[PDB]
Amino acid sequence: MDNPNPGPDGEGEVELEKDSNVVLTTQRDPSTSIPAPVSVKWSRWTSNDVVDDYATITSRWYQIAEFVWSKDDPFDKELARLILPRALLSSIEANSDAICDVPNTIPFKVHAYWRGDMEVRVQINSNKFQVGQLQATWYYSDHENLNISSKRSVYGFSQMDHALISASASNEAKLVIPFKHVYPFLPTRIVPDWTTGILDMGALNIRVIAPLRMSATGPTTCNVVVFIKLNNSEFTGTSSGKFYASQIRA
Amino acid sequence: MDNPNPGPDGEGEVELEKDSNVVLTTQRDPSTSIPAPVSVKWSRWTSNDVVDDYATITSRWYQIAEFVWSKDDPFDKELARLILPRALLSSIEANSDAICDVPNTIPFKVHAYWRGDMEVRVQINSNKFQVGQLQATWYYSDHENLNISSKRSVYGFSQMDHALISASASNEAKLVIPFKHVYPFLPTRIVPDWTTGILDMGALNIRVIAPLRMSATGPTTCNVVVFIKLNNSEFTGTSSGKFYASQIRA
Amino acid sequence: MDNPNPGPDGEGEVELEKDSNVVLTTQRDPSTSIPAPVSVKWSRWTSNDVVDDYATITSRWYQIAEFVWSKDDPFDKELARLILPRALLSSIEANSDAICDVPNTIPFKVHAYWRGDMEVRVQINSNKFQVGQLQATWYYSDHENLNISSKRSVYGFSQMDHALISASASNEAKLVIPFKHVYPFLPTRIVPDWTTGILDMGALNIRVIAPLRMSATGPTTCNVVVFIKLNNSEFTGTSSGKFYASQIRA
Amino acid sequence: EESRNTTVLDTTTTLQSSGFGRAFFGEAFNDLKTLMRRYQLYGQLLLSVTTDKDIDHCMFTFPCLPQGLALDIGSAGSPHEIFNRCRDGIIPLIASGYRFYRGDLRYKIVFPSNVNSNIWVQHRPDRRLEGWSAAKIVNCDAVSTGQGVYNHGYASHIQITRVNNVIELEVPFYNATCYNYLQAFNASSAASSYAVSLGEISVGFQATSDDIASIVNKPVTIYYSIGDGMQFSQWVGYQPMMILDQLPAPVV
Amino acid sequence: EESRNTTVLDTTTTLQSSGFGRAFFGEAFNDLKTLMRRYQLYGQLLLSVTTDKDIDHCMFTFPCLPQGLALDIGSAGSPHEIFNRCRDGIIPLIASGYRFYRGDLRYKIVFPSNVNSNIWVQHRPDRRLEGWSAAKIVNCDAVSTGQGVYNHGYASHIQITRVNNVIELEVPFYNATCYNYLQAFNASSAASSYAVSLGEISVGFQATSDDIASIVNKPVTIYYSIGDGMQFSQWVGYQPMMILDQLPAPVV
Amino acid sequence: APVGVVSSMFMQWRGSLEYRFDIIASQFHTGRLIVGYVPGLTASLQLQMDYM
Repeated sequence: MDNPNPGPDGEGEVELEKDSNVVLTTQRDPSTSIPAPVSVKWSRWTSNDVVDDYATITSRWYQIAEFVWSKDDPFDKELARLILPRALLSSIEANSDAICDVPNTIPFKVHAYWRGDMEVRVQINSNKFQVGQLQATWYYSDHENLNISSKRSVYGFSQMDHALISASASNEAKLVIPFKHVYPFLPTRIVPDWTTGILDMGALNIRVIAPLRMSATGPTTCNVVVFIKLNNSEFTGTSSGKFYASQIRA
Repeated sequence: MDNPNPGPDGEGEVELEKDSNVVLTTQRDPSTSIPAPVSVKWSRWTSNDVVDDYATITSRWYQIAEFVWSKDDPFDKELARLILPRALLSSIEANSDAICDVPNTIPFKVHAYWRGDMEVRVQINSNKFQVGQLQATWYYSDHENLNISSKRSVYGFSQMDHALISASASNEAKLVIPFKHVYPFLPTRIVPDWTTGILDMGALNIRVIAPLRMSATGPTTCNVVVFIKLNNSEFTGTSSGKFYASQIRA
Repeated sequence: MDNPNPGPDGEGEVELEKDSNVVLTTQRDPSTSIPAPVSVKWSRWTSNDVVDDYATITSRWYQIAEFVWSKDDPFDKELARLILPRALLSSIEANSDAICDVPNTIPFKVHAYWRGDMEVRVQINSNKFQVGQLQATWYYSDHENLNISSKRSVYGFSQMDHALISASASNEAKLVIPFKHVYPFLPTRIVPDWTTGILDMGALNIRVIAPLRMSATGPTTCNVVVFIKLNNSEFTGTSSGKFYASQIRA
Repeated sequence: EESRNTTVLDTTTTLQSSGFGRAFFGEAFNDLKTLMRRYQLYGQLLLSVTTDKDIDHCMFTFPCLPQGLALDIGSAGSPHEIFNRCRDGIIPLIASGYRFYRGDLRYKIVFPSNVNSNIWVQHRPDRRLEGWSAAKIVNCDAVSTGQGVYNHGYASHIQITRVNNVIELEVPFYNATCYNYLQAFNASSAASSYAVSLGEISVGFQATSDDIASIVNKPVTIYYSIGDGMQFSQWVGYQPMMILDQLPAPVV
Repeated sequence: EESRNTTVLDTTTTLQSSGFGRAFFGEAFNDLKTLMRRYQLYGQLLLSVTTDKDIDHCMFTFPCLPQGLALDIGSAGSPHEIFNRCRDGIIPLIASGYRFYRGDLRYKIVFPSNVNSNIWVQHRPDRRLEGWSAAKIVNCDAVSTGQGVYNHGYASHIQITRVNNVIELEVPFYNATCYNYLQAFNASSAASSYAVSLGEISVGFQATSDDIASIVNKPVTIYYSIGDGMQFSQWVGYQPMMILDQLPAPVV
Repeated sequence: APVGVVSSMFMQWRGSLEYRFDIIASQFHTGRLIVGYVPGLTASLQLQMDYM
């Protein structure tokens, strides 16, 4: 303890998190926050048709959002209300290319129905001299709740369990997000009983709890990037990809 | 070792020091300095009348002095020659209210005689980039020694054991001060054989060993605060509080 | 771990390296690099005459070069192609006094032949906010190899084992240099079969891999100093010192 | 994280546990579920005949959900003073705190005393709630669909007002869902609409129109409680409250 | 440090080891020493009689070292196309990678076919290489020292060209040194000059001048390989390479 | 690289390479970078690349 000896290597240890063929690193301990106990598989109750998780490609980390967080942002200021199963697709399509192009998301192009736990890391690179604090909060099926527009504020997400991202520590926020929804499976396209609100489990949202503060000549911006593993998933109901429609623009 | 991982929590451990109903914290290890071995109780030899330490209120931490320490202060420059049993009372009265008001010091309002070990912490909050160094030195019955005016300098207190308060580390200086005086008990008011020099064990004094040094545009001031526990005490000789006189102004 | 508590003492541990009567300290872990396995003694094969290592004076640390390393120095820029057995003598003589004056080097004034392992530390004091990186590379009998002028570049010394001196960490570079040369012993003066290239095992050289980089108002210079132990040595062939000639000026 | 506690600065000496009033009043209030089962006012109405109703026509129909009906202060001229004043209640206030539920409800409708007529009560699991609007008691008009009439298959019960005028119920959980939505509901998915109400209860008198005149503008208060089997799921923080003692005075 | 590896970011699932072609081609290429022993072109020449040579005169003399002779493209008019084009080789390319060596060499000189005459080959351990210049095959002229003639003590061998025109050799390690220099050599110490070449081989025909005319401008290629006992020592990084496919075309 | 010279002598190679990256910075620098690997890129596809 208390015996620094930086070398060419630098000082601290670097913890990893390999999945399929994607390794990614964080110098800091993740501030994990797990809204629910891990989901039961549930293919048993609602699918004769062939079911298969694609662990070797669906479980890879893949970016879904990135954003500057300048000092100009006022105390309570959303940076990103990401939907999650959708943003994984909506961001790709927003980046002007089809879902089929990206290995993580090809099974969505085909299978009619999805289920499964998600993982979301909200990595940041604030400088050590900056002062601020994001919160990252997952809120299940937000869109279904019409009064959410009033709840959607840092006072209101701090009550449910939520990750904290201090800009001083440049802390990285892990966020396990086990499946919970009124219906056991989320459709990946228009489906006979619903159309609107497709593949929408709920929403990650990253409200600011403390705006960046810095010396007048200090570093203004603080970029953030959000990877999303899609691990214990399972897909069911094989179907042609021509039925698939591009995700709502958001 | 050598593996920092700051979070929202910050990095290091926070050691405590609860007493009665006052807890206070220091991030850093105290630089303890103990002038004498712990005192024997000595109520046996000089008090038939009822004796009682008030552990539940006398032992509480309570502030007695606080002072700015700007870079303007020259090398050898006293910041505070606190007397100790007196400053605990003299500061309260200096703050324009009677001794009776403050829970630590009510037994002094009544009991004619006091004895007992003291504790003194000289907490500081210098910024990590500042460079400087206080010394805190306890000197028994200083006032009795007339040549002290020549001794009272950093060269002269560094020879007796003394706490060091680096401003770089913002170190906190613990200072146990067991009772030693020519007479086993200190009176809290005018008493038949002496009047002047009331309740004056000696003096803490905080000479500077190295003036703050900083970049021209850096933080000039460095505040300091000094708490004082009054632990293994004992009071004797119950007496009316109307006899009590306000402590000499100092 | 992760629990800083700086005091007057400062924070970290200070590792030492005593030899004869010279102790020297480095706060940081040395980046050791050892070009060859430790040498066999070899006095057996080429010396009837009395042989004796002078462990009590030859093995002392003694400075041989020191140099400023300003930000002005371009990427690939030699700071010092020290020869080693020679620089230990050449620097002394360059400092305008005879070899006899310095305790480390008196046996060279007498004995005709030298052998033995060397140690070289390349200590630095870059500030923690500076960014840069020296490499220190030992290259055996460099002068014999005429094409070296092309090899002598950071791309070319990084392939052989070499110390790295990050200016961020202010890392200190240890460098064991066991004897290897075509001839088992190095002469310390003109000798019947060779004259030129006297006492020249090879050359330490400290090319820059990354120039210092800093804020425009930051600390420009970064001084470096290079001590050299001469440990498992042995001298042979006693001879008068009047034969000795001052080392080539370099 | 939310519930993390980095460095407690304890000052307290340990306080005696009371067991939530168990040590005083003789009853624990620890489990909030057992308080959820105290009955609450659910809706309220003045019966309003419009069309000349037959024996079969339902007098009124309301969706039956734990969330509580959308609050009905009433018209500015004729407020329902309790919801106007005693805003919402307990069970909806705790339903505010969770995001899913899966369980029964109980009702105990209290019919007007002066009327003698028999009263039937359908439960209709089929019906989808259609947005938070029209999540309220509805006075059905002329028959046009099957919504307005007694139906054969649907589970039902028929109180005899003459014997005891408060039918008590047990609306069960019939949905093809893991568990239903519990906050306010705006209906995103078309199939999300089956994911809220337990059903859609319908109360209806068997009076002929000649006798139905006695029934007009007679109060029919309704109660509900979560029925033991209820189990709210995901925690979700409270939306902003509005303090009640701070509500405006009538002003003389 | 050089070989340190701070924090591996493995992505690879483990790949099957092939044992360096052992699992395919049936032969390991792991040890680079065993490749070093495949023979390489070492030098090349067209014999050029100048002085009226006697039976004893050496026809040409070359230093014998692993480093390879200083590369001889030849004159601009008459390039030796292989060194001009196929620059250096393998053994010198690996000799580039180390700083000391201590071992044997083998040669297998291939004399011209048309000549019948006997051929002697001296080895001369005595000779110092004198700088990297004149580290090349030398066509000796008129006798003036003992350099130009057969010598008694020096180890030698005499191929009969008529029986088989390729004498094979084993130049041994005779030096009073730990181990010799291996990069290019500029001679610093005067006694450093004994620290490079294994010796200084000299080939010479026994033809009288009347028969020596057949021999003129007949090729004599030479080969070498490191001879099993060779052991390069200190590692030293490669000096800059020059890619060969990028060399200029002849241009029509 | 030494691997780049020792492997020029041989017609064929296989197996993993290792690129160490020394990102030379004071600890007060902070940033993040992808170090990807795309199998099967012909030189015409060498362009059109971006981190995504």
